[PDB]
Amino acid sequence: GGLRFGEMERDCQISHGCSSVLRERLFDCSDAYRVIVCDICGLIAIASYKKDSYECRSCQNRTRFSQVYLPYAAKLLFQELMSMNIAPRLFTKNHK
Amino acid sequence: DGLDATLVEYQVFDSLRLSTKQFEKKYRIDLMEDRSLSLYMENSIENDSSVQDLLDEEYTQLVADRELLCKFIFPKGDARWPLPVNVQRIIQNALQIFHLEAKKPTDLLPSDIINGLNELIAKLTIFRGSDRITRDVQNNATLLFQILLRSKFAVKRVIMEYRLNKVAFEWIMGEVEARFQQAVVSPGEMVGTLAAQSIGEPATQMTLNTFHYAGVSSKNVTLGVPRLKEILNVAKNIKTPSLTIYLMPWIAANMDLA
Amino acid sequence: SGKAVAKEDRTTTPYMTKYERARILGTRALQISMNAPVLVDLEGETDPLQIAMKELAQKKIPLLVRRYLPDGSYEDWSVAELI
Amino acid sequence: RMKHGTYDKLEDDGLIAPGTRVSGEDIIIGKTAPIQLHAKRDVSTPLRSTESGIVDQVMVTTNQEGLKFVKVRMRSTRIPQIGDKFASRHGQKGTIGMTYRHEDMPFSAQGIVPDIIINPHAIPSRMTVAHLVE
Amino acid sequence: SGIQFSPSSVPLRRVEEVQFGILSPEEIRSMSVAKIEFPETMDESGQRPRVGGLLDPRLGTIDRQFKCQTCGETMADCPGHFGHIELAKPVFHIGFLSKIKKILECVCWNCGKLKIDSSNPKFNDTQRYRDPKNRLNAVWNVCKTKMVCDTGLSAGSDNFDLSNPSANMGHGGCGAAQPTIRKDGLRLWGSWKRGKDESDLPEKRLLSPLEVHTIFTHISSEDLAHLGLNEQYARPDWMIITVLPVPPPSVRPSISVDGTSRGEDDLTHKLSDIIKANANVRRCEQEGAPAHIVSEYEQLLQFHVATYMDNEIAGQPQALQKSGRPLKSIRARLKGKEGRLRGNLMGKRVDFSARTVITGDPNLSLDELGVPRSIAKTLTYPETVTPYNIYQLQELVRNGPDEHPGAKYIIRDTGERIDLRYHKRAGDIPLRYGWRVERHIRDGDVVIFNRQPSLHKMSMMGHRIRVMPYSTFRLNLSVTSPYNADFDGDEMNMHVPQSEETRAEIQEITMVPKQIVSPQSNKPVMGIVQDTLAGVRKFSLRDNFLTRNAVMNIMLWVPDWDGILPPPVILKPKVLWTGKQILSLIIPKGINLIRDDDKQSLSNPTDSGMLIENGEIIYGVVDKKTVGASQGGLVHTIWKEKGPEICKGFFNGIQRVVNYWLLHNGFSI
Amino acid sequence: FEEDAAQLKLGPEFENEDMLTVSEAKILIETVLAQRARETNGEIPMTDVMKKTVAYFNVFARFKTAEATYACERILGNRFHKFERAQLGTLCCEDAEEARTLIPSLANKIDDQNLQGILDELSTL
Amino acid sequence: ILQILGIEATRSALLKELRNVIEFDGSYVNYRHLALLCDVMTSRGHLMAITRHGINRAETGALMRCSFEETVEILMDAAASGEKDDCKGISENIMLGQLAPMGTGAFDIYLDQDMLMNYSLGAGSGMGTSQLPEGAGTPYERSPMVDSG
Amino acid sequence: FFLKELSLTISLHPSYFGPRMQDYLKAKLLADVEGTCSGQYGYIICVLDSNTIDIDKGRVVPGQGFAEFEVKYRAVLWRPFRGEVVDAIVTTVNKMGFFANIGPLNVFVSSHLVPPDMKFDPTANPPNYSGEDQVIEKGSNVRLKIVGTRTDATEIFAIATMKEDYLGVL
Repeated sequence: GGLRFGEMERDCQISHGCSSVLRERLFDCSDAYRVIVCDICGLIAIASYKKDSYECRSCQNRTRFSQVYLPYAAKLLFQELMSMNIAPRLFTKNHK
Repeated sequence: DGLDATLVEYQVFDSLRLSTKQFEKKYRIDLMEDRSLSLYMENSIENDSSVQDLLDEEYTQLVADRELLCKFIFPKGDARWPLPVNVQRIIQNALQIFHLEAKKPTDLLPSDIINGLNELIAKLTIFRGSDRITRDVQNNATLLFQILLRSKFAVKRVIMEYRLNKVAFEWIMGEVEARFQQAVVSPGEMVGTLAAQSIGEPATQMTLNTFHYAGVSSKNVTLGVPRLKEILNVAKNIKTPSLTIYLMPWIAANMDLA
Repeated sequence: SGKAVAKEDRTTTPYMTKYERARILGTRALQISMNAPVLVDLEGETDPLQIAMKELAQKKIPLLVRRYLPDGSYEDWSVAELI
Repeated sequence: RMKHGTYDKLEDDGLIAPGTRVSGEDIIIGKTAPIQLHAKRDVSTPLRSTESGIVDQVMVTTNQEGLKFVKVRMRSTRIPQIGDKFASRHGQKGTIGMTYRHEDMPFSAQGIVPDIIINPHAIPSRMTVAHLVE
Repeated sequence: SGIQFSPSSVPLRRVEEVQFGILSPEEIRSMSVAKIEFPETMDESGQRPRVGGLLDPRLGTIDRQFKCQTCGETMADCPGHFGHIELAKPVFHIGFLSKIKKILECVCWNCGKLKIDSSNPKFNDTQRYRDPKNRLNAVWNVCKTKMVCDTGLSAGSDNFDLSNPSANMGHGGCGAAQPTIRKDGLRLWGSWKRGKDESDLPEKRLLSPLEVHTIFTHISSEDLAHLGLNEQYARPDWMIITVLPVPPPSVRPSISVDGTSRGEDDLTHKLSDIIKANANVRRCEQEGAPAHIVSEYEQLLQFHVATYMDNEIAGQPQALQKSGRPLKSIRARLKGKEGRLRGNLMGKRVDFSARTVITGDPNLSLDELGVPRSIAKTLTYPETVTPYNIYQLQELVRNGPDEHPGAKYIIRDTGERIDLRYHKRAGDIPLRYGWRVERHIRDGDVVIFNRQPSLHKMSMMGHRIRVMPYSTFRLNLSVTSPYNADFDGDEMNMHVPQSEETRAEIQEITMVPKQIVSPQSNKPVMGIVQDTLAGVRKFSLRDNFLTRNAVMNIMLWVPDWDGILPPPVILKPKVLWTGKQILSLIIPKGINLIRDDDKQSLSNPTDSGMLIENGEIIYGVVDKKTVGASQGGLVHTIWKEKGPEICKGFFNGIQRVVNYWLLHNGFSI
Repeated sequence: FEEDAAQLKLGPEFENEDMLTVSEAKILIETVLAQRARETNGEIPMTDVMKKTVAYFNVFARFKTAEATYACERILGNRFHKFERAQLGTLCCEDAEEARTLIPSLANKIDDQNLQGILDELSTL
Repeated sequence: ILQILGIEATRSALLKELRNVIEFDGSYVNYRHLALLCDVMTSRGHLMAITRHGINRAETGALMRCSFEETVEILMDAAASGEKDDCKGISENIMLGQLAPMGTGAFDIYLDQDMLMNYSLGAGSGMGTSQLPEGAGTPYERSPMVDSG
Repeated sequence: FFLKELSLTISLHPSYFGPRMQDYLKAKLLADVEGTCSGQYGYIICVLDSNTIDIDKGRVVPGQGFAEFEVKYRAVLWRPFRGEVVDAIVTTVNKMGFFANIGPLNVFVSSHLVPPDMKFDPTANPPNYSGEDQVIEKGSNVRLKIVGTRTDATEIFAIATMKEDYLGVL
């Protein structure tokens, strides 16, 4: 595999109106990837999803956190941005 | 419009390309050496009872008439336009469901069909609600669909042409109401995406043709597709910049004057 | 910035939208599929969705719909309310 | 490392002998590259599952280079199946839609039976009166 | 949404806002938890271990046997751990460099105080009369006209304030400034004139980074905002790199010619080349000597840290790594093409899909799609264990993944996959009452089918599988028009849904049935076409009678039959049925049509026109005029009264009755 | 940022909140437990936090009674500073000079005479 | 026409000039979708063109634009200004995996607990084994009050 | 000790929709918050269930099938702050300091923070710190003045002294 889900293709779900099919065939059926974001400066943490240890060597956080679904696709880009010294803060809900 | 493109059927306005002379011979009614309907009023005439009726008959036409003049004043000459809910059909088939031929005159009443509408046009709402003044966007967001329902259900029409009865009529105005609200688009929705896609397919159908084969030609020249981009690009240099200018006349309707 | 709207002065259309039906049935499907309290006499089905549809027909299904307005306000509708 | 062999089909030579019925992801040659119990790697080439059938013949010669050099060829009959392409010499790109046995087909009247039968709507629009003439 | 190591912990809360800021040296250092002093790292310690400041510390693991402290496990679930790379050698920055260069004249060196005054109240006010991120235009205009200072800030004089003081004039105090600048290759040059006693024009005279940064840092806080800057996110003093961050391998690549070998990319490599050129420059700090020659090697960090960003910044650098070929930079991957952007973010391949050659079949309902077992035996389609399934669902597993009515994989509470293949293949393992199990596909069971290129809304519509043999997709001829593609050996893709919440979308909204009328034209998009159509005419003729002999036979399609055999139209010597009769059978009851073609009279006059009543025709002859995507088309008219189905059945009846007629009527040319 | 002692200083929300009393706190806890028991199978683990409190609360029962608390409440009244209040009712004894020492934030907040009168009432309570 | 008639005038001009592009001959016309393209063009005053990129606008941050391509610069520039993206976008949105407001994602759902509560019908003991007692809830005990005090 | 209003989200599962959810939500809340501690609010003694229990929401999750029920509740919490004087209960006495104990929090009184009148006696029956008649053993609540507090892993820990007037044996 796999197949191929063109730009063309996606523009057609949108016509019908399938939020969920769309979301399923792009952020699930390909890159099902989850990461954990700091609430102040929205960035990858020192997450462990085992010993509930998150911690943040910067904003000094250990209690305030939120989780985000992103494609490893997305992941790379945000990371690749870090190398260009720019910080896409993912300011989630009130967790801002 | 306010409606979902996908549920619509081009329709026709009988009441348009008609001579005033024959217009009157379809909707207008009076007691002046007429009273021909009484032959249909069966069963039950009244007869004529006391005022009221005589008065409803000229009030219906006051509005069926403010509709004949406007349009036009808005539409060139065409008549075929796409409206929601095929009315010309809800009546046939409808004269299949109940049948009843000329032999059976109408168990209705001129004071009903007129109430019939007023109560079931005001059931066709698509902008909610009132919220006064917000009822305006609605009164004329269906204004076109409306002049239909006073042209195919105006009084003289339901007793001269295709005699109806309480049950039939009550059922007709049923499907309409229903087929209408079932035709209201969205919310949702994405009206641009779908619409945009449909606009692209059409161009592709032209491009080829505009070239096919195909000459060879002169004057009016312009071309299709190849031009599209020009319009979207709002570019100054649009090959065929053309421009059509009309006259009066005069001047002119002649020739040598022109 | 929400605002919430009066369950008494509702604006939007009383009928249930092409898209909603599709989302509700989608939602209960997952619910029941996840062993959930089914709210209508089990006809004897197997399909977590074909069952949800049995529910919808009888308007005996939970879930409500919050319709966000442009303002930022919303409205809540009950499956039994809708049409 | 290497699983889902099976190497049970290689000779003492580490190469297969024609014409051993090979299918699946079966393997046909074997490699080894030095680095307890160490060390032998595996840079050997398997066989794409999508293929099957027996093994025509293998040819082991020498390269220069300066080592050994093997080539394996396997044959795989292919019959017509619904979905295969056929076309005449006039651009009647066709595909098989069905395979009727002898009785069903219009045995007439000579009485032979059509070997294949195309549909009449692939004529008038594609004007290809040559197909006819032929 | 699926599973992801039942992380639980931090609830969830989807991303709601995205804040685009500008990394800062201070932050870059804090965030990073590694060192990086072994420039030419690469585990070059003489063994196959690692350290110190490249692979390990920590960083994010690269193989299985590894729990890169800090999280895990590997290789996934463990994101890259960015890290700082000190510096201590003022470095440039192409990209952000361009902007910093344009500014020149937004504070003047070195007092660092906005050029404008007050002021000049219009100039300053005008620049503000424009949203942020744009006022730049005003600044640039002032710089081109600037080149000198004045007194000293707007300090009263006369002194007062109530409400004062003004008391001012102008733009602070100092001098400048006074020398403009131009871009020559990768260097900055400026002239210094007044004048009339000695100066300089366009020839030479450079600057530096350490100098600029210093001036910026001095910039007044109320000044940092005066411009399109953010004293919280974007800070000019950030345009200069000092702690250059280091992305985790996860963002980079590797390789291993197993065995002996294991080169990397490629790419990255350069990164190591830069530390090689930095450590050799930092050690000379105590010198001193040759000093003037030390700057020649400093110019190399100015190039490497650039090639790493913009291989070809339009200067003629080369950035040759191997055989004089651009050094795969970071900006290359972003906007390829041939990479992300339009390949990893817009159009992504995907899974749980398949495709093959299509074929015709006259015998499937419209919303039907023949799925070859070969594929059905490899899809899914999870499906949680309902209390309604346990018994039914179990049978599948006990069957096997090699038996259509079987399954693959069994998912449990902990999130562990019990591969039914070689792995399992036994262990009664009854079956939990809340876990999940992946089955094969079987009976619509909806799934969506598209054709590249998919222009129309309906190039992706949803069918119901099941399930035939032979390796192509059987689909329904009357559905070929929407896919503008014949059987020239075409391929069409299938995308299977998973979650039971999408299965619902592509059932209730998108369905060959509820898609037989696109709003493009509020006209139908599918209709009787090809042989079933040619057939209709040659059978709707009133020249074609049906022998009582069948009739019967052909009545077994409808497919929903009253059971009652239609009252014969001919009771004369033989009992005969008209071709219109039994045809009007497969049309719904109570649809009317008055086609009225060209020439048509009170008479017949000669099967001219068309007209149906209580779902029975009586007039003229059926052709494309009426069973094709026509305006007031018959197809249109039952759709639309009474919705798809028996609507959906219409195509099944005629496209089944007639095909059956034609089979024994023969037709050809 | 904020890690002082004061002098009344620190978190704003916490400052705003009213410091619950010891005896009264225990009473409320007791009440809460009674409401929970209203339909219990038996057991209800008290973890480790409960044990400690149960001891400290009883070892500091400055009002071993349901009315004692009310009496105390009656005696009090003027807020002044939630903290200071709960603190004064948690310590006890006795003279003014001592009050300031323990709660320097009282500086020029309240007089003396009054304080003495309150202490006498508590000792007798 | 925009410079010498109305802006409203010029919309009608588009509508007409697009019909004349896809109608001659026999062409799939819908007044609705044609209508929409026009309003989008003449909905912000000036004539916003639609060149290979998407109306050269810029009011929905970058994230969105980055979709219209080509990215790069945009981010390299917008970054130097911290441009907030309400992410009310639809391509910006299908970028993050958050569920997009594509019609069937343009609303949320909750639960009608009310129905489950009063739900069709349809007591007070505690001594059938559970050493503990009860009695519905009226054995002589209050609550609040004390708390208020 | 404080009586405050706190929030907490309960993520319920389809299996427990039934007709008495309200009860479930309340039962889950008590279990998740009671006994917990944070640096921000401290030890969550207990929740004042009943009357003071609001149940808003909730919105079901798209890809999960679980609904999130926001809950506002009143609780009794025990948060300490530098400068506060409290009565504590001595637990252990070692030549390293005084391992007191107030409620659920552990307070350590470094020997260096103890008057020079309390010499350490290890020979005395039970290791203690007398003077000075006053004898502080493993059974004598002392008064201390929190000097500094810390929060490491939701847990809180601070140091107290006995240097001021009116501190010490109680």
